[PDB]
Amino acid sequence: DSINTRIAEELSALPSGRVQPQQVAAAVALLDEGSTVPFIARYRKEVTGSLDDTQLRMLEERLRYLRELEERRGAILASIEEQGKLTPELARDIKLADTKTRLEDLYLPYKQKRRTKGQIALEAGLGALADALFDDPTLVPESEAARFVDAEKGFADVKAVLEGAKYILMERFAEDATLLDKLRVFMKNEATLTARVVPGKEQEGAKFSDYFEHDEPLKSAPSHRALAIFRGRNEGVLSASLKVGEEAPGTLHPCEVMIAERFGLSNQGRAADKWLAEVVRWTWKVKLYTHLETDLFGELRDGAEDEAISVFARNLHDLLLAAPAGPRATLGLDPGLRTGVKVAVVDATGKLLDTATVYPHAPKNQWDQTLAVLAALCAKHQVELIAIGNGTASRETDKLAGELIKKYPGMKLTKIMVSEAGASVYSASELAAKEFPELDVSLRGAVSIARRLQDPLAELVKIEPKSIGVGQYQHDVSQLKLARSLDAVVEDCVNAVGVDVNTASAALLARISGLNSTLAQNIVAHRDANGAFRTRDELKKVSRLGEKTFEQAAGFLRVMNGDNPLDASAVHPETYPLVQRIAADTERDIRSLIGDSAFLKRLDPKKFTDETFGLPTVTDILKELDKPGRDPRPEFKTAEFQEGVESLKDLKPGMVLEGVVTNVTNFGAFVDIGVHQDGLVHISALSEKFVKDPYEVVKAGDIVKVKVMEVDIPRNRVGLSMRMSDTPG
Repeated sequence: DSINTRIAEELSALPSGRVQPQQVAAAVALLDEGSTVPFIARYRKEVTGSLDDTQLRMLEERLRYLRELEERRGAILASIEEQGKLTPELARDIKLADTKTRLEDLYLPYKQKRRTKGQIALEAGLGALADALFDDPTLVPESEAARFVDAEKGFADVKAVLEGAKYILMERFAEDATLLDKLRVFMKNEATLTARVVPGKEQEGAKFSDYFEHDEPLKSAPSHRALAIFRGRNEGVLSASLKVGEEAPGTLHPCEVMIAERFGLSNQGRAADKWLAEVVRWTWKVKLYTHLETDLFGELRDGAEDEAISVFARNLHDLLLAAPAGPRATLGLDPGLRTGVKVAVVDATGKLLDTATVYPHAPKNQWDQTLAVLAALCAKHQVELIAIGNGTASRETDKLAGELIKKYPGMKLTKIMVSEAGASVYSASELAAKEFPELDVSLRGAVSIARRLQDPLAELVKIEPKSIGVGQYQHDVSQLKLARSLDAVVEDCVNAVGVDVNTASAALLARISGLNSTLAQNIVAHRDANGAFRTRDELKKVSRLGEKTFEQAAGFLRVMNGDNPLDASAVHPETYPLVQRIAADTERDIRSLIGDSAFLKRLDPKKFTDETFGLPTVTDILKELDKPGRDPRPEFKTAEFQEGVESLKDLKPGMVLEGVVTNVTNFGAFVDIGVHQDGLVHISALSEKFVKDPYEVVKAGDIVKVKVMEVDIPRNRVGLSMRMSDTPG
């Protein structure tokens, strides 16, 4: 209610644009109402106002976090009330608490506390001294302390009394909300991070030679550097700490001042003044400091991880939508050395046909023999492709894969490279072990290396997302965080490609919106029992399949040579009628379908608007019959396809070929694609991060990957970009 608000401003910080609290209201109303993100970003944009996935996904997360913040907010309210202290003012502070940190600060005085020496001092009645001195600095400490001495209570000497009464104040000051908020905000805009080496561990972990010594402004630190430092620190090598100016010999700490002001404690020269100054210092050096550090470090870590996990998100996303090369015969080669390189021949349907393990490289060295064995296998099964893992020793295996294809030209093979990401975790998996109880673990990996070349999406959904190692220190990162995120991309990708309920493995189905590890297997059940589905309509006869479920997955499932032709289109059964009430301009002939710009073109919206659908519900419909169930994935190109591009005519908006920069100007950079015409590349779309001047980034002679953004055959021009983000649209 005020949650839509906090979410609005978060969403409004993304390239997307500005989001209205009202939009988020609707979207949240849909979620709690059991809908799935992919569903809303697709069949409800109206009820939201064209909010996209990237937006919804973040809303979904901030949504979850804030609600936790609310649940915990109540437990506090309950707790403090039950104690007899829920003041109206405190109550108001609690409501307004923005973060979970301010929320926990406010609870401090009331949180269940251990037997701190301050409580002992209290019970010994040293609470009066604590207030007398603090309340009136002209009193004389040591003198007034004499009055509270008591050997039996744990305060035998005057010096004890004073020390005890010190912790009473230390504890009060170190739990003040307003203060903790001030010192924190200060320590984060002024303090500077510092890293050091432990006397001894110097040689031991020289891995952090770039941080064994370092000092930089905390307010702005890079994810990597930050993660590195904690990495070494946690590893037991480095020592981190924050600092503000220099603590010298003997100067007033900036924060020790704020602490005093907060309680109007000035040091004129009164009796208590010196003693009160002592308790202010101890409050900072014994309490407040380690607290702030912990709060702050854990904030930086929490931030560094976000980033890293954001990069991992992109990496996986790109891999999942790699171009599917199959259905052809493939020979997966998971490179290896000492343990040989595994071999696995799959068929044009995914069916494993043969396996083998050869030792061509070191230590053994059976290069020629290996070549003989592969040849035999490539012929025996009319192999067409050769997927090669990008892991260890792939360098020489690609050299070996070469010797091969150029010794049996009659075979017409083509070698390709693929990520081994997950190959292992998968091999050790139970799903894999259930399909190939016979194959050894090392060989189950090569089956994946092969099946993915054919279709990356299908094969990758069979691995625990968070395990498809795409990033570097991906393991070092928070797993729940990383998990719930990588799961997000996967869900986003498969629903963005559709699924043929008639051949999809139970794994792929579980990732369709509105489906679980259950209804999945269940779909297979029918398929296995009743043959084949002819229309989404028949998905209703599935065992547990329900109305909310159907409505939620029907749009992403897809019957191919079904009866209702509109079941191969992203078109939800929800609009079947809206599509039929197009009897007007009765092109019902095979349905206007695939009727391209031929009539179908535009056909001015406003066509249909009953109270429910009406626009980006229908003017996406029009973009569908035009080319039903189109594959958002890139068309497949070989490894040397470019060698086939010579003219300006051999290009279509989309390609990502390699080029060389021949000129760098202050308004972009001209590139040669080997088409006898240079391509301009605007400074803007030259990179992903903003560019001050082309001269710093790219330079003549440089080689780079670019995406042909537009082709004008008449003018003989070429539009290009060094960023794969934007599209030639």
